[PDB]
Amino acid sequence: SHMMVSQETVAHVKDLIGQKEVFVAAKTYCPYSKATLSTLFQELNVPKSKALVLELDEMSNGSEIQDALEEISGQKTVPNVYINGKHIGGNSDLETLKKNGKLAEILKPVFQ
Ligand SMILES: *SC[C@H](NC(=O)CC[C@@H](N)C(=O)O)C(=O)NCC(=O)O
Repeated sequence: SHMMVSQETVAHVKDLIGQKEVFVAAKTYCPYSKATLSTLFQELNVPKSKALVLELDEMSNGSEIQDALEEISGQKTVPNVYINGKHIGGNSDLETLKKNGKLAEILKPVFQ
């Protein structure tokens, strides 16, 4: 579908992003996504209750969600991470924020 992704799907994806503090469009096969999930949930202990992780490969409309996410930011890759309104981007971006110390600042409201 790609750029044919509907307003409705895109609106729905925005709703999903807003549903939990931590949003990750993931792919179980994607190493960077496994890294991101590991970082958020294992290393940084983000409670799963505070996250929505969409395994796009496990979703029948996972492709359309990816397309929606691409419309929303331009990002074509997984993982696609949002935290508290912030489009973090992919794993390498998460990594930069982790090292920056900014990820912790971003996550502060999450643990609260
Ligand atoms: S692993 C799947 C792949 N993801 C990336 O190349 C991520 C980019 C990287 N800098 C990061 O997130 O740190 C990908 O999304 N390939 C295309 C697809 O259709 O999924």
